[PDB]
Amino acid sequence: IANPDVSSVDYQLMPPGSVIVQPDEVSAAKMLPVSGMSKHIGKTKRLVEGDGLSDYSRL
Amino acid sequence: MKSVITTTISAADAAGRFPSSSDLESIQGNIQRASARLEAAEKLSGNHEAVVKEAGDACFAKYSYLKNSGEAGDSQEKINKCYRDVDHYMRLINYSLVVGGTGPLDEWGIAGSREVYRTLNLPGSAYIASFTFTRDRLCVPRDMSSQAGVEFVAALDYVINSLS
Amino acid sequence: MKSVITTTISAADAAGRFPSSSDLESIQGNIQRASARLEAAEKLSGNHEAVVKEAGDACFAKYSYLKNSGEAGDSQEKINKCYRDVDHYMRLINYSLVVGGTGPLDEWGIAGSREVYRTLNLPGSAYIASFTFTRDRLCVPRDMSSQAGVEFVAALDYVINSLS
Amino acid sequence: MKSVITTTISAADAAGRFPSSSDLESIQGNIQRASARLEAAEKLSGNHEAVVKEAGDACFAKYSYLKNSGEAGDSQEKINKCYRDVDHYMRLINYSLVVGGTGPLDEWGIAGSREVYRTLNLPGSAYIASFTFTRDRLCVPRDMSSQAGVEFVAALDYVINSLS
Amino acid sequence: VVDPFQRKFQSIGKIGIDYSRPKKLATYKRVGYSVGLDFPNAVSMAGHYSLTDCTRAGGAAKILM
Amino acid sequence: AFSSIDRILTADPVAFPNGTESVIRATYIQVFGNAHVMDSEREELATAESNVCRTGNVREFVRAIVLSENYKSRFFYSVSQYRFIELMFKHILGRAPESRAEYAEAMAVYNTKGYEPLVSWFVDSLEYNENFGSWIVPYGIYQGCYSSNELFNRSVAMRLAPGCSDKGRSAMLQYCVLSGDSPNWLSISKALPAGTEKGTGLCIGGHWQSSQRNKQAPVKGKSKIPGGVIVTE
Amino acid sequence: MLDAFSRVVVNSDSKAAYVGGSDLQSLKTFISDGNKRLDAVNCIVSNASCIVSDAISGMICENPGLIAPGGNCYTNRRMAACLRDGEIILRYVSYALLAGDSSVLDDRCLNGLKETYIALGVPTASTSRAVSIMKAASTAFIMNTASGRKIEIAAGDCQALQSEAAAYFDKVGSAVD
Amino acid sequence: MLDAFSRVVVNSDSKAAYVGGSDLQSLKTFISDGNKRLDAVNCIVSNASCIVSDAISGMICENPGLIAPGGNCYTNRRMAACLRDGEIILRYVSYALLAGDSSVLDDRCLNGLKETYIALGVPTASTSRAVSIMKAASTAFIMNTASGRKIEIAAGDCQALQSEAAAYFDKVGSAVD
Amino acid sequence: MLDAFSRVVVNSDSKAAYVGGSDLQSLKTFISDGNKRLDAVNCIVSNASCIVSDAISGMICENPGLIAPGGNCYTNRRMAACLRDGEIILRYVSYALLAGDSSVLDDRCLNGLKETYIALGVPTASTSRAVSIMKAASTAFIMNTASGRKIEIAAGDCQALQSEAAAYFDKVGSAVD
Ligand SMILES: C=CC1=C(C)[C@@H](Cc2[nH]c(/C=C3N=C(/C=C4\NC(=O)[C@H](C)[C@H]4CC)C(C)=C\3CCC(=O)O)c(CCC(=O)O)c2C)NC1=O
Ligand SMILES: C=CC1=C(C)[C@@H](Cc2[nH]c(/C=C3N=C(/C=C4\NC(=O)[C@H](C)[C@H]4CC)C(C)=C\3CCC(=O)O)c(CCC(=O)O)c2C)NC1=O
Ligand SMILES: C=CC1=C(C)[C@@H](Cc2[nH]c(/C=C3N=C(/C=C4\NC(=O)[C@H](C)[C@H]4CC)C(C)=C\3CCC(=O)O)c(CCC(=O)O)c2C)NC1=O
Ligand SMILES: C=CC1=C(C)[C@@H](Cc2[nH]c(/C=C3N=C(/C=C4\NC(=O)[C@H](C)[C@H]4CC)C(C)=C\3CCC(=O)O)c(CCC(=O)O)c2C)NC1=O
Ligand SMILES: C=CC1=C(C)[C@@H](Cc2[nH]c(/C=C3N=C(/C=C4\NC(=O)[C@H](C)[C@H]4CC)C(C)=C\3CCC(=O)O)c(CCC(=O)O)c2C)NC1=O
Ligand SMILES: C=CC1=C(C)[C@@H](Cc2[nH]c(/C=C3N=C(/C=C4\NC(=O)[C@H](C)[C@H]4CC)C(C)=C\3CCC(=O)O)c(CCC(=O)O)c2C)NC1=O
Ligand SMILES: C=CC1=C(C)[C@@H](Cc2[nH]c(/C=C3N=C(/C=C4\NC(=O)[C@H](C)[C@H]4CC)C(C)=C\3CCC(=O)O)c(CCC(=O)O)c2C)NC1=O
Ligand SMILES: C=CC1=C(C)[C@@H](Cc2[nH]c(/C=C3N=C(/C=C4\NC(=O)[C@H](C)[C@H]4CC)C(C)=C\3CCC(=O)O)c(CCC(=O)O)c2C)NC1=O
Ligand SMILES: C=CC1=C(C)[C@@H](Cc2[nH]c(/C=C3N=C(/C=C4\NC(=O)[C@H](C)[C@H]4CC)C(C)=C\3CCC(=O)O)c(CCC(=O)O)c2C)NC1=O
Ligand SMILES: C=CC1=C(C)[C@@H](Cc2[nH]c(/C=C3N=C(/C=C4\NC(=O)[C@H](C)[C@H]4CC)C(C)=C\3CCC(=O)O)c(CCC(=O)O)c2C)NC1=O
Ligand SMILES: C=CC1=C(C)[C@@H](Cc2[nH]c(/C=C3N=C(/C=C4\NC(=O)[C@H](C)[C@H]4CC)C(C)=C\3CCC(=O)O)c(CCC(=O)O)c2C)NC1=O
Ligand SMILES: CCC1=C(C)[C@@H](CC2=N/C(=C\c3[nH]c(C[C@@H]4NC(=O)C(C)=C4CC)c(C)c3CCC(=O)O)C(CCC(=O)O)=C2C)NC1=O
Ligand SMILES: CCC1=C(C)[C@@H](CC2=N/C(=C\c3[nH]c(C[C@@H]4NC(=O)C(C)=C4CC)c(C)c3CCC(=O)O)C(CCC(=O)O)=C2C)NC1=O
Ligand SMILES: CCC1=C(C)[C@@H](CC2=N/C(=C\c3[nH]c(C[C@@H]4NC(=O)C(C)=C4CC)c(C)c3CCC(=O)O)C(CCC(=O)O)=C2C)NC1=O
Repeated sequence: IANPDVSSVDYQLMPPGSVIVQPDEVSAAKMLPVSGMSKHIGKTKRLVEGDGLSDYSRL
Repeated sequence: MKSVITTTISAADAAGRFPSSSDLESIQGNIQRASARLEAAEKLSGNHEAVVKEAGDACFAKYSYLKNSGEAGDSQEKINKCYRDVDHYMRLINYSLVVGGTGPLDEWGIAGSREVYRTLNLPGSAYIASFTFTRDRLCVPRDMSSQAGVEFVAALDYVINSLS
Repeated sequence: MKSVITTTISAADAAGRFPSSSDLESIQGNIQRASARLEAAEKLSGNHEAVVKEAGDACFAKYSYLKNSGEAGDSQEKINKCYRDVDHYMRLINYSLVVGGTGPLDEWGIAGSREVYRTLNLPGSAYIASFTFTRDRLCVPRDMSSQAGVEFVAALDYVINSLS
Repeated sequence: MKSVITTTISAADAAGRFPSSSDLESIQGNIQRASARLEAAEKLSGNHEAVVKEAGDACFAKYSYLKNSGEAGDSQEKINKCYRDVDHYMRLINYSLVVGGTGPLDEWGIAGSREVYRTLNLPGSAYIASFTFTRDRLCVPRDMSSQAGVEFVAALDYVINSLS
Repeated sequence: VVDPFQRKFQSIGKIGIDYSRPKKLATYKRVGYSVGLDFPNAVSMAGHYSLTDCTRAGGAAKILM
Repeated sequence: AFSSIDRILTADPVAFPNGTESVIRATYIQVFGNAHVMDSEREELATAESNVCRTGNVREFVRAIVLSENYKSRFFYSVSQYRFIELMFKHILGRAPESRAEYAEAMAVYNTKGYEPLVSWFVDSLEYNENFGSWIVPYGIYQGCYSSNELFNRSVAMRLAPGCSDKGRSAMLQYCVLSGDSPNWLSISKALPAGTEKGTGLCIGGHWQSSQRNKQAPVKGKSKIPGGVIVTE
Repeated sequence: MLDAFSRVVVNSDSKAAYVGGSDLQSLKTFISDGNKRLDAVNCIVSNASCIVSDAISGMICENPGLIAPGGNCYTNRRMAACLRDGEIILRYVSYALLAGDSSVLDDRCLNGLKETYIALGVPTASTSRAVSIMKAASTAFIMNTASGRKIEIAAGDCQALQSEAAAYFDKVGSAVD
Repeated sequence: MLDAFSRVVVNSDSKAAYVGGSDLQSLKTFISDGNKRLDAVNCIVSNASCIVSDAISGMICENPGLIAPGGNCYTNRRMAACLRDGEIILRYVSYALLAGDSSVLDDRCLNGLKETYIALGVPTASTSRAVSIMKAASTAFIMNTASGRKIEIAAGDCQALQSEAAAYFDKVGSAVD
Repeated sequence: MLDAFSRVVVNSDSKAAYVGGSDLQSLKTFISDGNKRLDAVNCIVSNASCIVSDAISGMICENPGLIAPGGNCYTNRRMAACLRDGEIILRYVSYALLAGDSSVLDDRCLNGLKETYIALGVPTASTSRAVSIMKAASTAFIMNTASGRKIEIAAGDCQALQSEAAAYFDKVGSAVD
């Protein structure tokens, strides 16, 4: 669920270097195949193989 | 999809006339400048991934506020849509370099982009920051060639002048 | 007056768009084929008198009936109108070679010629006889050059196909 | 070949009796609905060419991927086989329309079709696109008698429900 | 609505309000603003300009006149 | 109004200020359909050609053509009034009637007065002035966000596919105007420009046929609340 | 309206990728072929009226029922529309030779032609015969093997290009049938 | 619409003679200059929106009565039409640089502009000021001496061509006044 | 639009021959029929609005469901369009009496009328009733046997022409049904 309600991280107050942005795949063709299933875009990312289990039960 | 061929065919067709020597001189010029355009298209198809990566990285390097509150790229997903969009723009620059007119770039990329961009709150200045970064990352003798490099600059400048 | 320049400027103007790279490639081809066209125009301006004289001489050499009864050139005056008309057509071939489209030849010579010719009982086949005589009297390396010679043939062929 | 009279003759024959008054009432209904069937047959034999032309044109209007590459209809010959097949189909609708049962349409067109369209990589959905175009586009009051239009639509629906 | 004559005589309005599609200069030079004159009282002012014209509406020259 | 196909696919408007011969020819093809005029008819229209070589009132050109016997002969003498009114819409405006009321308006302006008042009624429409004015040749317009959807369907269906020539064909919009049913999807589909993916709707198949929209069919609608579904009828 | 270039680009757009090496190699052969194409279009253009004249006159003389009273060439106006249509067909074939792709010929003229000649009552077989005569005449001019005109060009093989032009005429003649 | 070529031809038509030697010699210098004109038009086109922005913004900042209430720049729609007109002026100047003759600029845009801006109440001196700013900015791009962009070209003298472009802008600014 | 003359000419054109004797003989009977046709058209024209009034009023009074609420004569605008249509029908029948051939009536009005009245929901039987009343009224005026008007003409037999006008009205009434 993890949702903060009253919450804003400014990301303009940070020092000029320390805003880093990373894209999993830097391509057009591989972010979306012709068919619907996707591992990045849409709700289709929900249906990747793996990640079905959970490791937070250690608490 | 506008090119030399479609311009002179479209014009001589609009007159209802057989294609005279003028049209033949036009396509003569197309096959003169062709080798430069195809050279820059080959090299763009060579290293497009580093081009898009450096382009988007400088795009968030300038405007950091996008990944802050954001009414912008505010997830890894939207940054993936960012680098997808830069992939599309570079792919259309490749297409316009192969056709040799601004045809596919205008009819696929530029036409009606402004309603999408003002509707989905997407700022144009970020794209302009990306393209000006790539245009400053050009080389005179090093990466492409002098003359074809100029062709590439022209195409990218068209994008900027269509967006601002 | 149609040429490469007027076609692409007229087209870019019709779109309301700045002249892109495509127009620049078209005019690039115009300045490629330019030297050939101007060579043929210089040589035509050289010996046009002999060209027109041999042309009209072969024109009456084919159709003798014009100078017989005639409902045609039936005086020395009308034969002077004959050699005047061939002077005009060679001068418009010169102009179309300099412009490098069929512009001034079409708008000055071809446009509305058919009403004049069917009104004033002038057969077109006699003109066609004259121009086919000149086109058969061409030379491959001798008088002009190979490539420019081809240019000249094209212009004159246009006249014939506009008249038949 | 199934019709009213072949069903009742074959049924009484399987019984082992003379045809009683029930078979006579059946063939009485055959000669009641006869006039509407033959009217529909007359108009179908009237304009079969335009019907098949609209059928194939809408069939490739709906589907375009048939034209490209490996898929059928790519070359002119295969598309000629396409309009020939729809010619066969409307000719079988005319035949079953004259007979008044689905007999000749079943034994000549439907029986064993599935192995053939399955084996020869022929999609049936395109055929259904053709027939549903010829089914949707007709007016009973305008081009046919009220009963005839019903008969035609019925036969064509049989084709569709037998196809896929 | 407005009579076909009357529309020719009247005026051309501003763009963003009166007409969506922008207009060629030709139509500002030719139709535009169309005022005829009173009779001229003096020897000096008579033969220079025409008087009120009928079934014709000039534009942008009548401003200067 | 985005106007998706206005400049991207459809050729540009033939404005006046270029060469006159191209304006004259393009107006022949638009005003006429692909009429394919011959020597006699062009000689017969010479005075309008003169009036338009002189001043570029292409509005007055179209008026002068539609008043002439070459246009009157074909369309007003070989062709029946239903098709006459409809073609008149197509030749002059580029577009079809959007409703039965407007078709009744044009028919009424005919029957009260005559032919010339009708022609001046098309040429003097405010809609015609905003689309074309005095200086632009008629053409088919892709506005987007039209007043009626039926305006788009009938307009495209009556703007035929390249190489039109209404001299063979018969009137497709009379039952369509009076009934309010839009034309067949195939004719609409045939007339669209290239790259519009002509008629890749028409979901047909074992499942999801839904080939003809049916007016009388009852309306159903389901929404999902955390409890379950509300169906509103 | 799509040339060679636009065909490569649109196919690479459906494939969603950049244009690539092999497609650019075939397009280098296009540019490489070059001037052969230019001079070919010059040959088909600079004889075109005469091609239309010879072809339609041959069409009538092979099938004399067209000029028979009741045929579709029986009027002066029908004959003028006939010559006009043959001129237009040769015009769009010349456009398809400049472009290198038959998208212009498919979008302009070919789409809705059989329904037009069906609507007018024009016989389709006679049109395909006239198209075939323009095909043979046109390839005979394109190889410079005309029996009345032999113009000077530098020598060079052009089988490929002649097969291309014959492909366009066979597209038209197959399209009207 | 007349280029350099059509100017030579029309002048030789009024003279009623053939083309000759000296006129073709000057036209060889036109062709001889060649690309410099090409690359010049490329420089003015590939900066053009930015030229229009800077020039009109400079026009307002020099004369703040335009943006004052009651001025002709005071509204969004007036400002939009303002930017649109500056874009058109630079467009026709670029056409006049490709053609080499100002017949296109005289026939398209310059004909009937003074009476239009008189009819609308547009101040003419402010338009001539904006044209002058486009002139200085455009020649600064054409000599590659912009303070914000210095793109790579091979070296060569281009004074003549810059004087030509300055002649077209002085034609426009003299035309509105 | 074809008169009797154009029917003879078009039939002789399909026959591909000259005009001849017998067809011109029947056309001589047409021209001698002449002033009877002229005065007949004068009789049908100079009573025409009153014919339409009486015929449509008779149509309503024979079948009072038309004026019933929900019927197709129930409104003022429906009634006006009704009278307008009856006036047009009598107009084209008068044209068919001047021409002598029903090609004008077939090409103008009759072509596409059944599908129009089907598209509007107009009952066809009531229209055929109104056409029949215009037929009987019109022939009663054409024999000068009206019970309210007896105008002066020289006497003579006109059965043929009355049968012709009845053939046109039966063409219309058979056409709507
Ligand atoms: C054929 C060419 C072609 C393009 C060029 C793109 C252009 C484009 N981008 C978006 C859409 C988008 N584009 C971006 C990209 C951005 N994220 C940012 O932080 C930057 C400002 C910017 C990258 C530089 C984002 C974030 C969205 C989604 C916007 C949103 O939903 O809020 C959309 C709407 C549809 C969608 O959501 O995908 C379109 C049409 N699409 C195309 O079809
Ligand atoms: C700008 C281009 C241009 C042309 C090409 C000519 C074409 C031309 N020729 C004539 C007119 C004429 N041209 C000829 C020529 C002919 N005599 C014959 O025996 C031959 C068939 C033929 C020469 C081959 C004659 C004889 C006349 C006069 C005809 C007459 O008055 O009967 C006229 C009418 C005006 C006149 O009388 O001069 C024109 C427009 N004029 C132009 O302005
Ligand atoms: C008596 C009824 C009767 C029929 C209904 C047909 C049905 C039929 N079609 C084909 C054969 C064929 N049918 C088609 C038709 C198609 N092309 C396409 O693009 C579309 C999917 C489809 C038209 C809508 C084609 C292309 C072939 C040849 C297939 C091939 O050889 O690859 C064959 C195999 C024999 C042959 O090659 O002709 C048969 C039996 N034949 C009959 O005797
Ligand atoms: C043997 C059986 C047989 C049929 C069932 C018809 C079916 C049919 N109808 C049309 C053609 C047509 N059919 C209609 C009919 C319609 N008008 C509308 O308002 C309604 C939607 C619909 C009546 C209910 C129209 C209007 C056309 C002409 C369409 C056009 O040209 O736009 C055509 C094309 C040829 C033509 O133009 O006539 C064909 C094959 N023809 C046949 O040979
Ligand atoms: C929107 C506003 C608006 C107006 C104010 C009118 C103004 C106007 N009136 C007429 C036209 C006319 N106006 C009148 C009126 C007159 N008869 C006389 O005896 C008097 C002097 C005067 C009434 C006081 C007449 C008679 C005509 C016709 C003139 C003619 O044809 O001779 C016309 C020309 C078109 C036409 O014939 O109708 C116009 C534009 N029209 C408009 O659209
Ligand atoms: C002191 C007295 C005095 C007059 C009486 C006028 C008379 C007059 N009218 C015109 C000029 C003109 N006058 C008219 C008028 C006409 N338009 C037509 O359709 C009708 C025939 C007619 C109105 C009844 C027109 C149209 C012009 C311009 C003519 C042209 O330029 O073609 C001119 C030339 C100068 C100009 O263009 O204005 C003069 C002197 N001027 C004067 O100073
Ligand atoms: C008066 C009412 C009225 C409407 C309701 C619309 C309906 C409409 N939409 C389009 C046209 C269009 N409509 C859409 C919309 C779609 N994009 C998708 O991804 C979805 C399936 C869908 C939104 C839910 C698109 C994409 C086009 C352009 C289609 C194309 O050119 O390929 C057109 C053709 C003209 C044009 O290109 O604009 C029309 C008439 N127009 C009107 O005048
Ligand atoms: C853009 C492409 C394009 C075409 C390809 C043509 C096609 C075409 N041809 C005609 C029309 C015609 N086409 C012909 C031609 C023929 N005469 C014959 O003897 C032969 C069978 C055939 C030549 C081979 C004739 C005779 C007509 C007139 C038919 C008639 O009116 O009876 C028409 C109807 C309009 C008209 O009458 O001109 C059209 C659209 N038009 C176009 O716009
Ligand atoms: C602007 C218009 C324009 C043209 C029309 C062409 C015309 C043209 N063709 C060639 C040159 C050539 N053209 C051909 C073509 C031919 N091969 C044959 O078998 C046939 C006879 C013929 C095609 C029908 C060949 C083979 C050459 C090379 C000749 C050689 O080097 O031997 C050349 C010399 C330069 C070169 O080698 O490319 C030129 C100017 N070029 C232009 O700029
Ligand atoms: C199709 C597009 C197209 C272009 C955009 C031009 C680009 C172009 N410019 C030059 C070449 C040149 N370009 C310039 C231009 C100038 N140098 C200056 O210092 C000034 C800043 C600027 C004024 C305009 C000069 C001076 C040369 C070299 C001299 C010359 O070749 O005339 C060349 C010669 C080849 C080379 O240098 O490698 C080419 C192809 N030509 C084209 O075909
Ligand atoms: C220019 C206008 C014009 C007309 C209107 C007619 C009028 C007219 N009708 C007749 C002559 C005639 N008109 C009729 C017509 C009639 N038959 C009857 O049964 C009805 C009463 C009536 C039709 C409604 C007949 C029958 C004759 C011949 C009378 C006779 O010879 O007895 C004559 C004498 C010359 C002739 O015999 O044709 C004239 C002048 N002629 C004209 O030139
Ligand atoms: C009596 C009614 C009649 C005609 C009209 C002709 C028409 C005609 N020309 C042909 C074919 C044809 N036509 C030409 C063109 C033509 N030839 C030239 O050399 C020049 C300069 C030409 C235009 C002026 C060529 C070049 C050919 C190819 C044959 C050849 O080598 O000459 C063919 C052969 C068709 C085929 O091969 O299938 C025919 C039928 N024939 C007739 O029976
Ligand atoms: C405070 C309100 C204000 C402005 C807004 C500017 C506007 C302005 N720019 C000028 C002129 C001008 N402007 C530019 C374009 C500009 N410079 C570049 O290097 C790049 C990349 C540009 C676009 C981003 C150039 C290239 C010049 C020519 C001068 C130069 O060499 O920089 C001039 C001089 C005009 C003249 O010479 O007559 C003015 C007034 N001035 C003002 O007072
Ligand atoms: C109460 C609802 C009602 C009506 C309304 C009338 C309408 C009517 N008029 C008729 C027929 C009819 N109507 C006229 C025209 C008419 N007569 C004239 O003399 C003049 C000047 C006329 C126009 C003013 C004529 C000339 C006839 C032919 C009969 C006759 O000789 O009068 C007929 C006979 C139709 C037939 O023969 O089949 C009818 C039904 N009848 C009704 O019941």
